[PDB]
Amino acid sequence: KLIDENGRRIDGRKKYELRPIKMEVGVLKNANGSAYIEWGKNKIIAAVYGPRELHPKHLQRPDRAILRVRYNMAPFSVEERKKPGPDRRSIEISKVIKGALEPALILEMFPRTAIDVFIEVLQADAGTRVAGITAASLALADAGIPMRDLVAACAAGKIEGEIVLDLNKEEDNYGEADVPVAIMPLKNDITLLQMDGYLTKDEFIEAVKLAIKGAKAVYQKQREALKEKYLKIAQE
Amino acid sequence: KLIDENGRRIDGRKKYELRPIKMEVGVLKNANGSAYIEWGKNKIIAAVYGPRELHPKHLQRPDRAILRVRYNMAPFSVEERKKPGPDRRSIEISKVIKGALEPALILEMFPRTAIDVFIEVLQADAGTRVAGITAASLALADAGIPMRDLVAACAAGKIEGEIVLDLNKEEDNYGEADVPVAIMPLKNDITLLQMDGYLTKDEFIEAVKLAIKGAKAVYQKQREALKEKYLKIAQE
Amino acid sequence: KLIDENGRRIDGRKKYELRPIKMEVGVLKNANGSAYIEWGKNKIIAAVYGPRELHPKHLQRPDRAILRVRYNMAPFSVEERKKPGPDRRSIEISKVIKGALEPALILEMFPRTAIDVFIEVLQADAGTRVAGITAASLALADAGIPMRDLVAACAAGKIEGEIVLDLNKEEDNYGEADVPVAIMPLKNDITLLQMDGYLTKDEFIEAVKLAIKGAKAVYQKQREALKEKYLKIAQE
Amino acid sequence: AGIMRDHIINLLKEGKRIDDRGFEDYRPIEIEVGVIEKAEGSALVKLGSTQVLVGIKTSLGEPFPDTPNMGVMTTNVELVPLASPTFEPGPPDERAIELARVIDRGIRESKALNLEKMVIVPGKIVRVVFIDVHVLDHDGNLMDAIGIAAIAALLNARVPKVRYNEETGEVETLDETEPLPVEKIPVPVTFAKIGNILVVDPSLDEELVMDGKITITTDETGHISAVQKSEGGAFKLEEVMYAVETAFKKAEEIRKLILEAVEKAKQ
Amino acid sequence: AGIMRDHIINLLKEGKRIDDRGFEDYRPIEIEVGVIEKAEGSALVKLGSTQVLVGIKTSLGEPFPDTPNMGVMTTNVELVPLASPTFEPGPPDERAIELARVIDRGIRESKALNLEKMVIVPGKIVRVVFIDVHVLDHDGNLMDAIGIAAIAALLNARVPKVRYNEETGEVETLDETEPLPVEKIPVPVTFAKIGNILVVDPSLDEELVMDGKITITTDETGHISAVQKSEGGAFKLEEVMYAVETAFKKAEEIRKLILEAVEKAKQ
Amino acid sequence: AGIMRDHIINLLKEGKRIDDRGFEDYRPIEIEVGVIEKAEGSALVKLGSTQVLVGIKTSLGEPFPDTPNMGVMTTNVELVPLASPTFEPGPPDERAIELARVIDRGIRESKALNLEKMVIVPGKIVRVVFIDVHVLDHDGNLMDAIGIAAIAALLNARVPKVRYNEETGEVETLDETEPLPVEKIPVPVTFAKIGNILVVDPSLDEELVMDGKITITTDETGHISAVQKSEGGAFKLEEVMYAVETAFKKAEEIRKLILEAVEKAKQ
Ligand SMILES: Nc1ncnc2c1ncn2[C@@H]1O[C@H](COP(=O)(O)OP(=O)(O)O)[C@@H](O)[C@H]1O
Ligand SMILES: Nc1ncnc2c1ncn2[C@@H]1O[C@H](COP(=O)(O)OP(=O)(O)O)[C@@H](O)[C@H]1O
Ligand SMILES: Nc1ncnc2c1ncn2[C@@H]1O[C@H](COP(=O)(O)OP(=O)(O)O)[C@@H](O)[C@H]1O
Repeated sequence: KLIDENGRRIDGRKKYELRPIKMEVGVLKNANGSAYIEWGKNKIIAAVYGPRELHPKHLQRPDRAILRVRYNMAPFSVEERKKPGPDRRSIEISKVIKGALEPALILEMFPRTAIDVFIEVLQADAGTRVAGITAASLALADAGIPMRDLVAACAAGKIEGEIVLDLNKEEDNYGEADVPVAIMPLKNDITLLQMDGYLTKDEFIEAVKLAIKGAKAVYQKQREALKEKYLKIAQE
Repeated sequence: KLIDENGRRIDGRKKYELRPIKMEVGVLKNANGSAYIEWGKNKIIAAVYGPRELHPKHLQRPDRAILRVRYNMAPFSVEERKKPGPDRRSIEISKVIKGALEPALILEMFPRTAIDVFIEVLQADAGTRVAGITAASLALADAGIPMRDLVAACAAGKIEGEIVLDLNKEEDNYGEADVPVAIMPLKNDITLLQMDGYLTKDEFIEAVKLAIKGAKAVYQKQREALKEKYLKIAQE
Repeated sequence: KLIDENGRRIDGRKKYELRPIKMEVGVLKNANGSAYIEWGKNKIIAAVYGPRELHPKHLQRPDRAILRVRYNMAPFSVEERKKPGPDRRSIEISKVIKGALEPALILEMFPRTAIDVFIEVLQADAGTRVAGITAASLALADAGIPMRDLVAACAAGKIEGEIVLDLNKEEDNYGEADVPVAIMPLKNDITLLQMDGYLTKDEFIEAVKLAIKGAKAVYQKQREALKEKYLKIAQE
Repeated sequence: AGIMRDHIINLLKEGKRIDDRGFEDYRPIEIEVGVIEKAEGSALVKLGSTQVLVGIKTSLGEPFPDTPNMGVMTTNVELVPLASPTFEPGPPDERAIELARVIDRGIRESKALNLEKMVIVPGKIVRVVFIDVHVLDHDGNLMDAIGIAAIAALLNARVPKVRYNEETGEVETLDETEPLPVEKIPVPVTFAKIGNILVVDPSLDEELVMDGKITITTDETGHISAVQKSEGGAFKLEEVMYAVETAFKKAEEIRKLILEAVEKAKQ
Repeated sequence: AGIMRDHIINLLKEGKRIDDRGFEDYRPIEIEVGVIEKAEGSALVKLGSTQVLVGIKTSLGEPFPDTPNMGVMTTNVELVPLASPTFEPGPPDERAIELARVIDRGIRESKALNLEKMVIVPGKIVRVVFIDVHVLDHDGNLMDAIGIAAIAALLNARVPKVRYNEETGEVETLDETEPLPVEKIPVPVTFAKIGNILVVDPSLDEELVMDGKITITTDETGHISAVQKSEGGAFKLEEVMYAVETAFKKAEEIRKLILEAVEKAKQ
Repeated sequence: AGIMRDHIINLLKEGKRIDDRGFEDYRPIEIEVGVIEKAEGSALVKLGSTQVLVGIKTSLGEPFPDTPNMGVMTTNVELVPLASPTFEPGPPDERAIELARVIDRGIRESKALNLEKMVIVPGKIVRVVFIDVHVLDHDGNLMDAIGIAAIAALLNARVPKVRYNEETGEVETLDETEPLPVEKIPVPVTFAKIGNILVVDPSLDEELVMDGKITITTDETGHISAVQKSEGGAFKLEEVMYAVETAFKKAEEIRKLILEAVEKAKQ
């Protein structure tokens, strides 16, 4: 029943420590952009298409591109096999990911078009929606899409009384609150904010603040993964 | 096992008496027309849209509006909760309601368009398809749609040998026949006629006739509900 | 446990004998073409439409007709009632039937159009996909569709060690291999080839060869059924 | 083809139909039962060029909670894309649903299939009857053709004798067959109203111009077990009176053919 | 109607809204509980012209494997085509899903419906609560209207007393009713951010021009049991701080109305 | 891109392919097993830029009525929209179905996964194997890549030891793992026929111009456990003869890589 062993966590982490995070851009031949993220035990691909032809004109918007996001978990990604197909959870995360990425995109630049983002969770462990939003910005940046900023994302929570950074499965399952946040760092604009659980106002707010610090950390890995991309075309 | 207590009914009604009926027009901001009906324990809303843009041209008719009806029961409308979603019953009632309302509408007046009728049963008690058709005409009349007449509807049945007017749940469940009728009163044109059960020819025909009398009664409440509507815009 | 009774089969047939086969063309008023096939206990109708209007332009091909095949089994066609609706099996057979008929069709002749083939299995007994492909060519020929050849089809198998012609239900169920083949006979072009089971190379190849002989036999019945068609309009 | 309403309407005015039938004539009827050997029951029915195949399949199962006293009957209509260009691949549309529901109702409500005589063990093991309608060619009047094929196929049905063993608690399915408890022969008779004339057994061409359609399903005891006005249009009471009367008479002419076809198949 | 962003935006700049509300005012609220007698619980809620009906229906069933200790709660939102031209026939879209999920979560996570006090026999027989949301008219702020109607309808609910008989092993459902174990009253308070101003309870017209929307669900004990930023746009931390604070205050004003409507219905 | 049939066809005529492969060469192969730790088994397979991930997940369940003797094996292919612009959101299309079915069949029909050695209690408790194929990038020859990843992932699988306790009647799931009874390594070898030439392992670009495609799945004992000609086009008997022969030889070269990758992962 023990999540802080005095005052470290089950995996050895401190209250405000991140799980190891590795991200890579341009991992798929076919997508216009891609990123792969390993964030703790999470393994997620993001694919982007295009701006591409939207069908039909009914779905077409006259002055702008529409953003379509589909978040999905492979059946083998979870401890107990998931039948494939969206469920209510996935539908909701898709929506909120959409909402997290939209403000970052200059949609009026590709009118009558769709930009499709696919987030595939190959292994899940908590924080998939934030790891997904983090890799989905790199993938949009990978597809050469103009963006006001990257969208960086990270979750905080409350476990055994304490506000902590970046829950794993166990802490999320058994904790008291999970607060995912997504931001466009440069201007401190929160593009995702959810709270699941039970918090006082001052606990909610410390969590929002804590997750914003971890999102800013994740933001430096996004830039670094993008810097890595232009060190690879600078050959030669 | 007793439906006529000598020779009154379970709820105190006589063989040819109506359950209390209250109808009101223009109850929704968004619909082009609406009506609410409380008919015994039935509580039903009808919404109409528009004549509106039909999508796509494939579905478009060149010389006329199409009528689309969807009858649906809220999960909480029935004694045992109904999973939401059309079922075979609802599909069929939708069709027959469509057929009940179509002859009353001058569709050739709005070509290439759809008129959408939604019948939502919030509480059911028997007679929902007839209470639905009754409120769906008021709602069409509410939306300013030109009509050759209103469509008034009422059911008769046979319980414990006897032809009776306007079954409740119990009499329908346990009776011998349920005969819904819908008519355009002014010219005596039957636009809905179904019989479920087991009747002689002369019992079928008395039932049809009886339901036509109750439909004519309901027709006077429809006119009255419409008269009430123009007493409300005549302010001022 | 006995499928060759020394060395005849359960139904009295020899290793390379066909079940009785009767085929007839032009059995439906509405289809552009039809054929009915009784092949052992199999009873199958094939219907063709048209070349007809493909909807929408999205689905339209610019230089050619598309072929759409739907293979389906009536619920009463199988020993244990089948819920209606495609299943994975039917989806796959549809695809492979499509692939069996496509090479025979001169699609570039009716551009922007669909040719719809419906194969309905009214009684199944093994060999439905081959009996279906056999009747689906007659039906295409019936609809006046230009074709490089008919597509004739037949299955071979291995039961109790032996390569045999045209399995029934029992031999398929309990045999070792089922090898359906479809060909355009005149030029010996294999348009369907599947193997389900476990065979050596030399057993696979004898089966392919054996089924090609039975497909050539079936081809002579197809021509005969077509010859029968023009003896019927030559009145007068 | 709006050219064709005018033609059909004017022909009616002169007392004629397009194929020279009277207003009360059916097109030629072909009933054949026993056609799907693997089914428990079956019937192929042709109303003119309209063709429908019904299969009866039975199994044993649980009754419904509320009726532990009764066997199970379930009716499904497949409007196969092959039958018509108006039929599409996918789940029943409302046409398939309404035909299924009306045909079931005429049977169920007449107790033509006596569900009480289908119990093996009350509350636990009952016979489950699948009436599976396969429409092969739509050329008008599916309602009648369907109801004809279905009752013809129930009467054709031979289901395995089942035994409840008392010492063992188990249910033995014997090789010996028996008929289903079919105690009535309800037959739908359908009219198209085109203008002010009602015409029995409309063809496709008449359905394309009719105002509306009314089906009256009657049995041999002179009762009605389903009425369904369908499509648009309106009827007069007396047109309803007329249709009820005419239906009983057409139903007896049809019932007789149902019966011959049933017997011709036990030879 | 892109004419209307400009109008609404400029009005905001001058401190006004289109219907003359303050930035923190709700439109007139109508709560009425007990309206679907056949339901176990119900509430009709009007936020201005936004109308939503919730029904509570209960039955007894198996708990989930992992929680044999707990009763079952399940929330479904129907965005009926009648409510809006933007609502379509078919399975929940993501709007219906996200509203359902957020309203459930605020209730569940506050334990407003105490699922532990809904067990009949641990691991086997629990009460199953259906919260069935029926949106009748969409004129803005479904999130609040839904959450209001739902908690109002839980508090309205009277479910039959159930008895587990120990001698018989059986579960007796008595005619006597009792309330559900409703121990908190979470209320969603939703803001539209339009430009740089946040406005409570947006109408349809404000939702059509807002950048984004944030919902904070609070209970009477001063805790938050759900936050949901929805749609596009971005918020500043302090706008989040502001919204949390304002939500608690609007939640108490609303909770009070929820309570009156609950009591007015036991008279 | 109809420009590209001509190019590919003319290159073939000169004995060449677009990426300089022989007609019998595979693109570079990358097999890596054990990649989804939470799965019981997994394999990532790259045929050139074609990438597919298979997960093995196992649970215990009921066998099928007819086979109480046998464990359960079930194969699903997800053609994820991310893999290709030709892949769409929704239920398997026929491409996903046919790939799933062919890969299952080669395994099942070779008894590569021995289902008889997966029984815990005959008729009641068997192991249920989910082979879940996730296509990550479609650049040609999904059939082979899928079959490779799937068998590689079965061989990688370690499932928990299960014990049937006889005194207790219960089934204990132990922490100790064991391999699945994988007794063969069937590998699909797929050819594209483009004109009159067959080419192994077609890329996307070759699939866009091929006439037709034939897959031959063989195991290490020199048997064939599935053949599937797919798409359109026609083959000559001798092209079939050729493909069968060449498949066994490519299958052994591939089986060897499957085996190294399997062993490299137990270090
Ligand atoms: N359908 C499922 N089956 C099993 N485990 C799941 C399922 N859905 C989610 N989980 C586990 O719970 C974790 C946390 O869930 P949640 O907060 O809902 O999403 P997120 O991954 O964004 O935190 C997921 O990463 C996953 O490990
Ligand atoms: N799915 C259902 N669950 C519970 N009760 C139902 C259901 N459908 C219908 N009923 C009850 O039976 C009544 C009468 O049914 P019916 O004759 O089929 O329709 P109508 O309401 O037109 O009479 C309905 O009003 C309703 O009270
Ligand atoms: N869903 C099913 N239910 C019962 N029997 C079936 C089913 N599908 C197929 N069968 C039987 O197995 C036979 C052989 O199957 P198969 O080889 O898969 O197709 P084909 O009919 O082409 O040989 C079928 O003709 C049929 O008799």
